[PDB]
Amino acid sequence: NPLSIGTLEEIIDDDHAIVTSPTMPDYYVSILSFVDKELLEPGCSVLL
Amino acid sequence: MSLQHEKVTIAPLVLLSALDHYERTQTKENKRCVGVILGDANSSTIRVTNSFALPFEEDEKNSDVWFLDHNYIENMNEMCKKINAKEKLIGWYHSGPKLRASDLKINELFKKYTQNNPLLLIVDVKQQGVGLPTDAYVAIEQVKDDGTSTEKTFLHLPCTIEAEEAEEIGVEHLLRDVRDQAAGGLSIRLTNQLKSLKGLQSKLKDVVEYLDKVINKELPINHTILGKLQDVFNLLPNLGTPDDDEIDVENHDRINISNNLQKALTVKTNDELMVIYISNLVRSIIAFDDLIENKIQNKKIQEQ
Amino acid sequence: NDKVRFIKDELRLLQEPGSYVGEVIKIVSDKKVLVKVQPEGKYIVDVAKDI
Amino acid sequence: LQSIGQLIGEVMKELSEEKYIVKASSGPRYIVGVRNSVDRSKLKKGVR
Amino acid sequence: HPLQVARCTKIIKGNGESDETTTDNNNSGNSNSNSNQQSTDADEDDEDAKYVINLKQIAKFVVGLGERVSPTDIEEGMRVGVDRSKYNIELPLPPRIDPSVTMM
Amino acid sequence: TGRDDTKETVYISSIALLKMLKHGRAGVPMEVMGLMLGEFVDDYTVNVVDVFAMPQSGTGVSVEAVDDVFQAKMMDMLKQTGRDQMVVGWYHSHPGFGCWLSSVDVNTQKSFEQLNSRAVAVVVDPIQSVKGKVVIDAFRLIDTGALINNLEPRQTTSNTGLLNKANIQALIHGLNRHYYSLNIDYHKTAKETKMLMNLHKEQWQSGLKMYDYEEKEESNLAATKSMVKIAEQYSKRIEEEKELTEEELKTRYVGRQDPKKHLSETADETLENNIVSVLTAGVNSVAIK
Amino acid sequence: QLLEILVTELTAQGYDPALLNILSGLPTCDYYNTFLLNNKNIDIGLLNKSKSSLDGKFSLFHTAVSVANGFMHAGTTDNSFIKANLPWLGKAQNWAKFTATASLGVIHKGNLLEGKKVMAPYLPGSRASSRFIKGGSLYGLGLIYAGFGRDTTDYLKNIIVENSGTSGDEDVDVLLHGASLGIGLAAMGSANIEVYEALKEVLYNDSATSGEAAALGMGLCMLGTGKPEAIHDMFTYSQETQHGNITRGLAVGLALINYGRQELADDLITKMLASDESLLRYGGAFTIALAYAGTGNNSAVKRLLHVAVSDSNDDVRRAAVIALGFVLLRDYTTVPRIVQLLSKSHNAHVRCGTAFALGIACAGKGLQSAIDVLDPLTKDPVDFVRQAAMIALSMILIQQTEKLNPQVADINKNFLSVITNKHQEGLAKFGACVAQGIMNAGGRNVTIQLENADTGTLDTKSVVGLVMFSQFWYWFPLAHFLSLSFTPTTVIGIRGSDQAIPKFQMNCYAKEDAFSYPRMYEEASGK
Amino acid sequence: EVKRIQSVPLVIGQFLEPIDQNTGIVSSTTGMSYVVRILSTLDRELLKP
Repeated sequence: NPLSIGTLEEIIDDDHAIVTSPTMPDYYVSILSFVDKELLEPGCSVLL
Repeated sequence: MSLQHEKVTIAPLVLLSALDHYERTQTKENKRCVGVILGDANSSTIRVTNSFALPFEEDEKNSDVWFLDHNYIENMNEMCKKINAKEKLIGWYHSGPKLRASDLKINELFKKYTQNNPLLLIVDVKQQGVGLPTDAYVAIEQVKDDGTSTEKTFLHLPCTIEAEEAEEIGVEHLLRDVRDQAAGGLSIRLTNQLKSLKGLQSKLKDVVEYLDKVINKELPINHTILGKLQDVFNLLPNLGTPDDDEIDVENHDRINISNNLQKALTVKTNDELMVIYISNLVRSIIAFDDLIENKIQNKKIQEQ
Repeated sequence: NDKVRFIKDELRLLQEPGSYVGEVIKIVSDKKVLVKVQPEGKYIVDVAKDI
Repeated sequence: LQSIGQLIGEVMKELSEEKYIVKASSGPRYIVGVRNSVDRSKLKKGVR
Repeated sequence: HPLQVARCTKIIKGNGESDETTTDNNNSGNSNSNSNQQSTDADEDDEDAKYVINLKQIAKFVVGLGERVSPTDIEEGMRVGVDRSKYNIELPLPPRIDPSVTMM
Repeated sequence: TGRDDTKETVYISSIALLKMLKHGRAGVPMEVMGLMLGEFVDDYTVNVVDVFAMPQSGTGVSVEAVDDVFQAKMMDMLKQTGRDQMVVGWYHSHPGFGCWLSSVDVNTQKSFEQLNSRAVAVVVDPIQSVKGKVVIDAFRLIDTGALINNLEPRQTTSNTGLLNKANIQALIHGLNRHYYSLNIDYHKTAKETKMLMNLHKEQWQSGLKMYDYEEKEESNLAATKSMVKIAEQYSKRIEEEKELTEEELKTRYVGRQDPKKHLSETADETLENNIVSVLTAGVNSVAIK
Repeated sequence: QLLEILVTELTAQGYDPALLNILSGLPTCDYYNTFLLNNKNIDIGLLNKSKSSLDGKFSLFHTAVSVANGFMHAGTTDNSFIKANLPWLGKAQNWAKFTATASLGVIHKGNLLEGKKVMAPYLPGSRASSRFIKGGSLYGLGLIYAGFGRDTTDYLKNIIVENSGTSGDEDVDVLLHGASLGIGLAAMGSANIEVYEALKEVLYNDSATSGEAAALGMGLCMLGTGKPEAIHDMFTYSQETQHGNITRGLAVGLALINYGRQELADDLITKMLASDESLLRYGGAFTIALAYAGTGNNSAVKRLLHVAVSDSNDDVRRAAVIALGFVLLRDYTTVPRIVQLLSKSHNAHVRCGTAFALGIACAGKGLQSAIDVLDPLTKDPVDFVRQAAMIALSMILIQQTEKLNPQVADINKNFLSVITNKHQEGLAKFGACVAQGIMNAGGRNVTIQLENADTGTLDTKSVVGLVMFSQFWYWFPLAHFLSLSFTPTTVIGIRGSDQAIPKFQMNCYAKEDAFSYPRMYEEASGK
Repeated sequence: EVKRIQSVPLVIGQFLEPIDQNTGIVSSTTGMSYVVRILSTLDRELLKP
């Protein structure tokens, strides 16, 4: 708590992803939880 | 070289540090805690910013024997420039309260780490004085008058506690006492005014005693004291001049303004009285109503 | 007693930290709501004990 | 390293002898104090 | 994670940048040395190709060489991951989103 | 079992409080490092007697931010003056952030735990402190084994159990997975207090000291006019003021920011001031001559 | 004291062994045990809900529930606590475990024959795991045999000289904290000088927890002596020793010694409030309390009132208020007038001590006026104000039916409500649980009697109960001393010819159901 | 105590509107729109605009 809105720009094939936040920075993040990269697709809004 | 030490501001860090340091060596019974003081020097205002102990011994059999470790002073310098380069050796604290002549010779030593004359900061740790928890003196070398030689001597130069801003925050935190002298309300300053008269009076009593011992017990005439006393007699208020008379007129001018203010409050205080009696007036009626209203309540239970 | 107590209670509110201000865009299914915090970005955040 | 940098603004408006509206370069407008060291004869509006 | 993402905007060589400036002149120090000709006061600094990155809040920093890759792999116009606050390349990122786009 | 694992009452002396504030405020906007020297007694009492500041580090606070040359030398100097104590903890600042340990600071606590397992980590903000009670909190690690198997709480027994806490943020996350916070207890004697109260002999000399009388007349002048102008403001208050509900009158006739209260304060400051001025003058007359 | 010297004189005159046995105290214990044994009302449903809310995974929660239920089942040996709370007792750790072993010493109180036997498998030399269990049994023994057994004292004295040659080990310190409290109780009012010397060694180690325990244990024994050797030793040793847990205990310990000394303690009191240690001014407040207790003195009321307001420490304020109701014990109806100002206060600690003060003062019998005062304090948003008010309420209105006085009805539901909710704070939760334990103690047939009304004279034991009870913030298990202040209230017919209890019936002009037991606190299967 | 917070250093903001007498809504010059508590015995007879 709290959870920041994100956006999924792309998936990197090693269980990672490139995401772009509503804050000016962008970030290299890990894919975690019950939501996988198979269950995600690029351009979808995601909880970080 | 400079003879500039006219004002000595003390951070409260220095007085509590000297209190600790005496007790971390455990000196007693006219053994002393001699350590360094750091700050800024070569300047009209000295700010005494910091204090540290040094290795030091004090012999009671001869006062010209003490120990001091020189290598300690050189090693402490290296370290303190890294923390803060605005800190440098400016002289030495001495536990006191008794100033001695052998202390002039310790003084010479400290004149080899600082360009200015070293400041010897007497900090009483025994807390015998109710005022002066700092007295400051600086060794200067001068031809003394009255056929007297060149003497090396410790002259008093003004000091006051003023605190740094960064220090302040903690001073506020640790003072949680009501403060008998703080300069507060009417009350606080009537306590002060009395305290102030007994302060001065005792200070005046030392002057009397001193003077007697010069011609009784043949103390050395120190003509500096005596010069100051000529001006004491020369700044005496003299009555019957138009100045004193204007001052008595001014006491009425001031009491005049006090009188108008006192009336103005008498109206506020009476305003408060009026306003309560209105409330009580209403309340008489509200309490009366309860008695009627019961009947109305009782009747319902019976019906329903 | 009333007066001294109040002057201290308002000081206590200052010392404890700021607040912000959002508007609820939608309700989400963990008992949190999607807020758009008006001067910054969105934050998904838990209900109160009164709300 | 022990002297440390300082911040620039400009006196945006005089509030008091001992209070000034400055506009910081970093960002926010501030009310600041006047040091013993800086004299108020030097201070005025629009000076750096 | 998080490595804040930056990108190389300049290859400034580490022996051409003049990190030392006591005996070294700004134009270059030796081009393959910076303070290996100084061992009279013991200070060590060489490195090869330190890069200037540009953060996405638009702040520029001289950052480390790769600490989990060789610097050969890091190039001009290549995105990179740098620490939260310690700003030093750990992992490179591909040079943009260019693959697949071009190939269509 | 094993360790008691109840969080210490940290007793910071007056010297150690002021010293920390001194090194922190000079150093802003930067972090500061330092080691805390004291004595540990009982099973939950640490007395932090003194501190020393570790020079400013070029990488900031980290696990390399103690150089062993300074450290060894510094403690060696305390040993030559008998001021020696044992490292019982460490202090560090965040200059712009309230009290908590970042990832690096917790990892530093893991190192200090090795040396003494009751160690404290104290976080001092130098500028956010205006009281000087505030933004100083101490932390001490609770065992790792304790965390896993849910035997983590055991800090609420053997203390007062009065706790003082705020913030979720980093602070709270730090707490759950690692450390436990407890307030800073201040120890002093009446010799340190006594030194503070005095501020020379010019404290009391000033009570006799009388200002320019040019100033007194000016202050009294301003105040006279002020009371007329606020009496008129008060006249508006009693213009009628008999309509219903007290709250609607307060807003309407400006009973909020009351003119009656304002008159009262103005009068009293002036009345009492002139009381002291007449008294000190009269004191002066009789005393000198 | 008065009993002991009278037994010796009558055996030496020559007297019948019935009267002699009576004074020794064996029959009185036995009659009141039988009363508990016969009329007790267990509520299992309180235990299981109490348990559930206030899990034993949390150390502060473990403490509240343990104390509550110890009072709940008090005075008779019982299996209700042990069986119900069997996985929950195993859930303890650290000093919550110590509390839990000593919770059995409340439960098992009296039953004199069975007394050694019941604590036996938990003793040293029968226990070999948990130092907390080894320490809390000796304190549990001490409570059972409090003010009774002169046999018991010797066992504990053997342990004490065993364990005060060792201080270097943590085990030895926890173990000797429970011996040292136990012996004080067991020899309470004995004024025996041998007990003093044994525990002076315990004080002298500079142990964290056995030093506080020893300070309290020595004053219980030298209760009301005003011996000047004791008066010198403990005061001096507080300057010397700068461990704050020991210093606190010596101060309360001195308050104990100088009970009923009046203005011959006026000299000791001066020095305690003139101290610069916050510990000594706190214990100065109970020095006035106990010296002038139940007795009108001008010095006493005026000085506490001054101390409460003026001081620049917050603990010392809190304490002086609790002290005020001890001075104004007999005049228990005048306490709400004075402390209205202190309820209204801006100071949290002032307010905390106000609730405790009514608590104690009006403890002895119902006083509605007090309740009217404490109703705002219940709902106060300071947490420890809540904790203090929740507790106090139940002591004033002790073991009266929810029907007899409606105010009891509200007060019970308010303690329950707090326990159901989990958004409530830990301090609030402590007080609620504990207070419910104070309501429902002893099978519901026990009251707190501040004085015995056949003579109208103060009971020595009870006064000393409440001082330790009140102090629990700084050392959680001292709640247990409340045992001494509860007394079963009952008429017991006795044969003057066989010394056995007859059954027969009496006329009592009464209502039919007003003075019956309260109803139950269980319902969760209705869902 | 309050007098110190009252005094410098300060950051300027801009009063918007009240939302309650003792909590108002402002926007700071740092760029952050904050709900903020209002200290009492401030002129609330000019604060409202």
